[PDB]
Order: sequence, then structure tokens, then C-alpha cells
Amino acid sequence: HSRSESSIENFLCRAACVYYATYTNNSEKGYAEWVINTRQVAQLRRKLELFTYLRFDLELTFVITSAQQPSTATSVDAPVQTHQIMYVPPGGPVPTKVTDYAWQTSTNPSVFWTEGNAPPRMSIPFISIGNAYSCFYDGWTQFSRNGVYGINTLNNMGTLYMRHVNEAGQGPIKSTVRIYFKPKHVKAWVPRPPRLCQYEKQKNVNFTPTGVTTTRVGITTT
Amino acid sequence: RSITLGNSTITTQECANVVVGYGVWPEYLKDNEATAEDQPTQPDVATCRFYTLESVQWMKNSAGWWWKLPDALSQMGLFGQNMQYHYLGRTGYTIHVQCNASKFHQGCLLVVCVPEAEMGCSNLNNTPEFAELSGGDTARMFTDTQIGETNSKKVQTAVWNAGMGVGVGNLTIYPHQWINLRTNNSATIVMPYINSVPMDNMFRHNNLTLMIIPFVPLNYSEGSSPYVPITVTIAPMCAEYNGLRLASS
Amino acid sequence: VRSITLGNSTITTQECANVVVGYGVWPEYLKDNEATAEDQPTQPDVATCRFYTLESVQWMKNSAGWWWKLPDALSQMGLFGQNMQYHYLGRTGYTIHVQCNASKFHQGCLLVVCVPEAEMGCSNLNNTPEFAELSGGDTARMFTDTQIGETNSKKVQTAVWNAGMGVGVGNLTIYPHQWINLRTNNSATIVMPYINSVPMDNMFRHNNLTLMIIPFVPLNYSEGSSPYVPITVTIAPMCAEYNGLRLASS
Amino acid sequence: VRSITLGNSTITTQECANVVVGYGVWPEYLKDNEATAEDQPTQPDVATCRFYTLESVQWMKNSAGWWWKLPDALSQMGLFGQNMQYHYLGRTGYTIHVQCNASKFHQGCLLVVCVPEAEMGCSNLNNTPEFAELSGGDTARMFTDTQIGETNSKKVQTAVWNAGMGVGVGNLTIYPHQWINLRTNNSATIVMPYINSVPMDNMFRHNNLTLMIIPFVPLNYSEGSSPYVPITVTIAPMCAEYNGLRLASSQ
Amino acid sequence: TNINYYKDAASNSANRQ
Amino acid sequence: NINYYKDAASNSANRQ
Amino acid sequence: NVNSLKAYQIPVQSNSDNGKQVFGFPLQPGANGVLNRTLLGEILNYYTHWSGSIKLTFMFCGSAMATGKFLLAYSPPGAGVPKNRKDAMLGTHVIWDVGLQSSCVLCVPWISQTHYRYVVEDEYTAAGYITCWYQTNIVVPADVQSSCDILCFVSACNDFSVRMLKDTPFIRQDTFYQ
Repeated sequence: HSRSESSIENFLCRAACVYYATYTNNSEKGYAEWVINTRQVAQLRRKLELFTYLRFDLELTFVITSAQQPSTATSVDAPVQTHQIMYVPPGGPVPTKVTDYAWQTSTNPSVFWTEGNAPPRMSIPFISIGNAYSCFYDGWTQFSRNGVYGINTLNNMGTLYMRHVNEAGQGPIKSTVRIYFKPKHVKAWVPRPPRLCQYEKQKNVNFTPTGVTTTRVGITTT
Repeated sequence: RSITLGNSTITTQECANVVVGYGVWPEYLKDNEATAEDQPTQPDVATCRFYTLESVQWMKNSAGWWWKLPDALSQMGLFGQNMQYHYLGRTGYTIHVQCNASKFHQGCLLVVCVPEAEMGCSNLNNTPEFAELSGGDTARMFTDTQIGETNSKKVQTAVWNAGMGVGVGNLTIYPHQWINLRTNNSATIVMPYINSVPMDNMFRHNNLTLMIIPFVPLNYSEGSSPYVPITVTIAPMCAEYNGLRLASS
Repeated sequence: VRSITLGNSTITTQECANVVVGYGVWPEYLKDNEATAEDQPTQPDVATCRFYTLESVQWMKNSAGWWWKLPDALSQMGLFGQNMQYHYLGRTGYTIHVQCNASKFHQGCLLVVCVPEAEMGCSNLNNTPEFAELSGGDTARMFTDTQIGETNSKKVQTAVWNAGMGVGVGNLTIYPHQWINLRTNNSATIVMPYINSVPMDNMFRHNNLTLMIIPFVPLNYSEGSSPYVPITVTIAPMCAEYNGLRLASS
Repeated sequence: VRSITLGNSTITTQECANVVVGYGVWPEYLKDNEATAEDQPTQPDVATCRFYTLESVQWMKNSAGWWWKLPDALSQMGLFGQNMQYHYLGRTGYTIHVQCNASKFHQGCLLVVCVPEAEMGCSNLNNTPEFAELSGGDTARMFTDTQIGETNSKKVQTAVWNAGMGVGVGNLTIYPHQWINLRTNNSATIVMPYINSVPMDNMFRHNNLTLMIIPFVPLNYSEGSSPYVPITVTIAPMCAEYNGLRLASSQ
Repeated sequence: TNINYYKDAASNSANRQ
Repeated sequence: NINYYKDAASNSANRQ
Repeated sequence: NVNSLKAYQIPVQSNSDNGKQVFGFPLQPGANGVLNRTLLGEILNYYTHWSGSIKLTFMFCGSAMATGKFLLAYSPPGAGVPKNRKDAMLGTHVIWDVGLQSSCVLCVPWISQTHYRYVVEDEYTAAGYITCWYQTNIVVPADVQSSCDILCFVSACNDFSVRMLKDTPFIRQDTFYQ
């Protein structure tokens, strides 16, 4: 009877991997970085793109897993590994190395998490300049109707950096951080047709045309 | 009956029914929702009136047409003049697509108004050109086949994907009507201001895109007049302009 | 802009030409004051009272007319027919919907009539017509453009100007009827009540009603106008009752 | 004596004979609360809810038992079967009357049970039995006194002491049942309600119930006593409903 | 029983009801 | 009793 | 036709015959290609269970002078797809006269053994077959086309719900889009 599970809140409020990247133990410049967009993954992108304008808070879950890489030493002992995830809002200083001053995060929020514990989680508010997030943008970045065309003239959400706080281990360890978004308290407007053609690029709608549906033999075929 | 607005009074009426966007009638920006602190200019009659764009011909092969809305009336009268002179603008529209054939003709058009019709390219590693997306008082046309990859900056105009990578048969979610020549003569859609922000620049952002796509092609026996035109007439409604300054296209 | 619904079915009619309700009587069930059978009656309702569409026929410029025997029209069509086979007695009204559509460039006029007790005559005056000649289920039997020959042993005297009943065809209007004039009409609907001298009767042995479609003004049209104009009959039993359950009948 | 009357039919069942009313439930029509099928059902009433007498079978000194699937037992019986063919969904209770009468000089005992959802096993453990093996239209399929071998890919493992269901035959009493002890009994009457997880189900694809008559104490009698003791099953649909009218089925 | 522990509304659970 | 979860399936068994 | 608007066009023509099924698809809103990519089918493909009635709107886009009559029938499962108009006529059917009603809406009812049905194909949760037949041949005048087209629209009725959220099979990825 009830249409409860088909509410927008239930539809979108499930964690989804939006991106995942890797970094190395000592390395040299073994830090990772990610400009935050929601269009690199197909599943979440389609769910969000069923609507033109959205508004919601976010639940961020990080799943960080490491693995031993080959080494030449005798019996390398792994001490527990701690990681730092720093958020650099647009305009802030950017880490250029694993031992940069930016990592001090006096103002920039960041998480310190030790392996073997519950995955770290953070909620974040509605961070938009406008009165709603924009899923599509039929315009340009420059008033001369030139420069960039699409939603990447709007996307400016800052960067996300990843590093080992532990370091110098006698044997190398490679880590993989997986970012997960879960929209909370969602508000959607102007529904639009589901995506039909496979996604091609994260920064534009560009598609390769495909057929409307699967095919059958005859109109009376069953 | 008739629909009279600002010196212009199209009469195309027969009971019938005007599709009022998403159930919202266009209104001026409320002081509760605004941020631009300067007082707007509301030309009213001079701007909120029926501008009739160039007509196009519906052919037995025609795939469809589209117009970007701000850049369709961009050059038409005082609407265009205020548009050139102001940094910010906000308008609703009343769109009237007029097509008439005879009882011995047959065919059917989908007249839809897509908010935020971001369109893709044929060469997937670049975005289409401004002129490719836009046609001032000149409807741009969809294609009967997939356009070529080699084309550096062209719009993927294969109609069955509507240039947006979607199912053309699902464009009905956007406010729309059908012009079935069997039972129809025109389509009227009253669109409100659709945007994430209270006001936006009218050259940089085409908030809406009108699409006329024939789903059942035009046909007629030999003898019935063979030139069936489609005429688009759009009227701004509750137009507001903020941030007066120099002007430039 | 009107719809008539019965069971799983629904017919579309214009909100102008009303339904000819038999002899001013709407079909109803038998009441305990007019009945004789004592057994409780099966009344299948939705399974029986529904719009069964018979086979369509082609109306041509020379066509003389068509007829159907009613109990023996739906006799093999669905649960009406099944109950008809399994019960000794039955009772029904009908809603008959004759659908024919042409264009403004066509012309013609049909008489759609419901004859109660349409006892028909023979070609050979020394014999009674044959059941196969009189009856057609899902196979409309046809009137003739000419007198059939006396030589024919067991045939029906199907001369249209006598309606196969030895009467004046122009006087069939005494029976409930409508006209389908292609200029102004697309269909005709007649709701017939149960007409018989007894409260119930056997449905195989006695066809208490007979539908007749006779073109009084023939089809005509100019070259180019579509030449195939079909007529489709759709009948729906109403207030069906069955008594005397037994072994089935062929 | 008493008279059980359903439509055109009337049974004479002793006077003190106990009618076993299923799981304490008398069959009733579906309620608007528990339904989903939106089309108005057909309730034949007198034409369907009546006593169809199936084929009788002979009880001989070695008989192991008999069984019928119910929806597929009345499939060829009258207007019940006709509506069964013409409708997509059906729902029915039953009144089952198994009659056997011998003389004072005879002896024996039958278990008459109604197994809902009597999913049966195969002889070849890698296959499921065939439709004809599980089903016999008014033609009781028989239990066996012996194991059927792995050979015969598509048969029912009809060893009586497992009831073809992998259980102890002596535990079938959990299902509604009676005993026909020729010493003191003439018939058995069981009123079964609609037993299923869904409000309505198709009547060809799913046999909601399975009647079983298994002699637990074999027939015997002295020389001279009549040697032919038949058992006659008479089942009557009760509160039958059908939904989803359509073409008939070739089943 | 649902009590919110954080001073910021964004920290709350989803509006499931 | 006190239930911490919004869905009834999350509750403990009905043993009382 | 699938790579063109011709897929949405149901061909209808003036004929010498009757019956003559115009189209037939199974009632699999989420599985069959006819419906799974519709708006309704797209939404159903994000859920596992569905239940409710379905609006099939048929619009005739022929000449204003054309007339005719069609039989829109929903035959529940259990019997094969209706082979002739006689067979289709027993199940739920509707007589649509093209001329008074340019458009006709058929509300396919929810006739199922269970409260819900699988969005994916399962012979247990069967839905039936939707067929259309000629009730009375398309009659056309002179000097106007005798072959016309029909458009079909799918929507959900007021009593339609979905359940058990899941991922759609339609979108696939092998690398992070950039």
C-alpha cells in the first residue's frame, strides 16, 4: 500500500562510493588529492541526475585499507598505521609534500584515523552558494558565451588530501581511501529523464548516441 | 477566446487547455527570496508581450527543432535591450507554438520546454560551440542520424536521444503538449522562472530550451497543400532586471 | 463521450444516440412469483454478463443483409456457452451493440432490429428449414438478393424483401430497432429483455430472439474512398439465469 | 440420520459421525481486507459448490494406499473445471466424504488425511517427478509397498512408510484426518478451508491440497464374505471464487 | 525514542518519517 | 521497553 | 526502428480483414524492452517488487477524416498470448472508437496471485499479455492517407508502489569518468 520506500530520502540516502585513490608509505611525495565532484561514478550520478536541482546535507564515510608492498628486508614489522584526511576549501593552501605546513590544519578540517577501527564518518551541511545544488547547467563560465560549457563552471567544492601520518616503516605499505557520500535531508526539484547513454566524461554531458531500448522481432512477439 | 498581453493578443483558442509549467504561474521575485539590493526595472508592457520568432517548415523528413530561450528573444525589442543593459534578469514565459493543417493532413508534434537542457558533443572530448547550441531567432535543427565524431565542436543532434543522452520518449516529464493535427492547432505552455538562484545573467545561462519534435511524421495525399509551417510566439512574463550598467552582447 | 461497462469489458458510445430499451423494459431477473423451476439458479454474473464480440462481416454495395440467432450465437463463446451446455433451462436479456464506421465521403443506412420469435420459412413449401440453414454461431447467416429456388430441399426463403418471414420488410420497425446512417451514425445499441411465453426455456432448442441487419440504403462511395467497410456485432448477456444442472449437451 | 446438502446433492453420513472441520476453520469467501485482485470475482455457488463423486478404487488385502491432488482432481468435473480453465486465479475450500462400507465379518482401517502442500519426492534424486506421475484426474494414483528404484528417472518415490514426503507415515495425523475402521465406521467427512500463503492462486499450476487414503490395518475377511470392498471419494468445492477472466487453457 | 546529540542540524539522522 | 531503531524489524524478539 | 522515432510509432492501416492484431507485448513493466526503458520502467528498475494498475494511453495521430474501432485487451496469464480477437475478447477488453475519442486510456488492473510481483522476469509472478485488434477496419475518404500511426503512453495509477531498493542494471562502468 504505502509508497514509503520510494520517497526521495529513501531513494538517495544510501552510502555510495564516489571515488577512491591510493598513496604510498615513504615514497617521496606520497600524498593523494581529489577535487570533489559527484560525476566520476555512474550509479550515484544517475540517481542524482534524475533531478535538475537538489539540496541536502551529506554523510561522508571513509573506508581506508592498506596492503604490504614487496620489500627486501628480513621480517618487516608493521606498527599500527594512522592516516590524515585534510579538506582544503577552494582558495586555501595546498600540500606540496608529505611534510608540508598545510597539514597543520589550524582552520581546515581534517580527520586523523588509525587502522583497525570503525570507518570515520562526518556530516557536512548544504555548502552551496545558490539556493540549491545544480545537476545541470545550460550555460558558460564567461559572459562572452565562451570558455567552458557545462556544470564544471559551477563545481567548485575544494580539494581533499590523504596521507599517512605514520611513516618511515622498514617496509612499504600502499593505502587505498574510498570516499562514500550519503545524502541526508534531501530536497529535489524538476525531475528529468533518466540517463540512457553511458556516461563518457565527468565534466560534460557528452554522450555517444544509443538506441531507445532493447529490440524484439515483431510487434506481436511475446 | 483570447490571451491578451502587452499590446499583443493572440486569439488561438478553442476551450482546450494551457499547460501551466510545474503548476506555478510566473510571478515577480519576492523580497523574501532576493539578494540583489538594487531596485529592479520592470518594463512590463514594453517587455512582457508576444514576440513571434521566425517560422520553420515542417517537412515529411523533419526531425525536430529547438530554441534556447533567453538567446531566442535576445535580439527582439526592448526585452533584448534591457537584457543587454542589465547584469541580472528573471522572467517567465508564455510559449505558443502554432501549426495548422487540414483534415486531409496527419502528423503529431511534441512541444516540450526543457529546463536546463545541457547538450552533449559528437567529439566527446570537448563541449559544443556557442553557435552550435544557439540560434538567434533561428531555430536549430535536430538530425535524422548520428552526427560525426570528427566534427570538432558540434552538438550530437540525433533526435532519439534529444542531444542529452536520454530517451526522447521520456521527455514528457518536462512541461509539454502534443499538437496532433487531427485534433490540434497549437500548444500553449506557461513556464515559470526555473533556476537554482533567484536571478541569473541572461546571456551566460539559457534557463530553458523549447523543443518541437515530430513523433508522427507529416503526411498527406497528393493535392493537399504541401507547405505546413510552424510558428513560435513567446512572451516574457513578469520580467525583472537588476544591475544596470554598460551593455554588450 | 460515454462508456458502457459489463464484466471485464467496456464499450465506447457517443453521448447522443441513446440505447433502445426493448419494449420499454429493462432486463431483470426472474422473481419467485413468475417462476416454476424449484432449483436455485446459477447466476454467473461477471463471467457470463459481458461483451462478447461476434465475427465481423463486410458490408458491400450489393449486400442484402445478415441475421444471427441469439441463444445459438454465443452458444460456444465463453462461460455463457458453458452454462448453456450444462443447464436444461436458461433465461437472458441482451445488450446488442452493432458497430460500423465509414467516413464523411461514404453513404449508407442499415436497419438493426431484434425480432422475438423469428420463425422463418422454407424454400420448399413441403419442408421445414434445416437447423444449419437457420442457425449460425460466430457465422452470420445471410439474406438473399433474389428468391431462392423451390427445388432446394431444406433451405430458408431468404428473400430480403420478406425478411424470411413472409412479411413486409419495411414493417420490421414494429420490433425494437435502430438505424445506422453512416452520415450521422457509427453504431446502434439495443437492450432487449427476456421475451417468451414461459418464465424459462431451453437455450439450444429455442432461439427466442433473432438479430437482423438489413441495409435499406446501400453503401456507396467515390473512387479513392476506402472500399472495405466492415460491420461488427457485439452482444452482452444481461441477468443470466440457469436452472437444472445436468450432464452437458453437444 | 443427517443430510449434508450442497446444491443438487445430498449425502447421508451416519448421525453421530464426526465432521472434521480442518484447522478449526470453516471455508469462507475472501475478505476485501486481504484481497488484491481488482476484478470482481465469479461465485458460481450452486453450480460449483456441489458433491462430485470421483472414481472408486478397490481395497484389496495388499493395497498400500491412494492419493489425489485436489485442484487437479476436480479439473474435469463440470462447471468447477470449466471456471477453473477460464480463470487465472482461484480459491476454494472442500467437503471431502470418503465412503467405505463392509460387513460385521470384515475388518480393516484406513487413514483419510488432507495434506496441504504435499510436495513429493522423486526416485532419481537428481530429478523431479513428472506431471502425470504426481497427477491423476479423478484417477487415484497409488502408493507402493516397496521402494521404486533409481531407474525410472521421473517417478514418485511411493514407499508408503515415507508417504512420498520423506516423513514418518505414522505422523500424518497432524494434518486434518479421520479413520475409517470397518469395525465401527462407514465414512469420513473432512471440511477443509482455503490453505495457502497467498489470497488466491492458479488452480492448474499449484495443487493446494492432497487427499491420501492409506490402510494402516489391512483388509481381511473369512471365506464367503464379499471380497470386493470399494472406496468412493466424493469432494465438494465450498465458497469457490475465481478472478482474472480470460481465454480457456489447453491444460 | 530519538534524541539529537549534536549542536548542528546537519549531524542528525535522515528524515525517514 | 525502549527501541533505538526506526524500523520494527530492528526490535528484539517477542518473548513477553 | 529502435534508433529512431519510428520505434514509438504503432503502424495502423486500412485493411481488407478484421481481427488482425495490431500489437502485443507482455505485461512486464520492468523487464521487457517495450516498457523497461519507459519512465515507469526506469523507476521500477531501481526496485525489486512492484504492484498496482497501469495506464496505457493510446493516441491516434492519423488524419482528421479517418475513423475506425479497435479492441484493446489485457489477457491475464495462464493461457498463451491471445491468438485471435475471439480469444482476446474474453479477457479485459475495451472498444475504442477512433473519431469521437482521439485518445483512449486503458487502466490495466492488478490481477495477481500475490500482493506484489517481481520487476525481473519470473514465471511465478506472471503479469499477462496486452494485445490490440481491429474491431472495425480503418475507413478513410479519397485523397487522404490510409495508413496512420498511433502513440502509446505508460503511467502508473493511484494504487502503484515499489519496494526493496536496488541498483539498476542499465548503467555500467569500468573506470572513473573524467
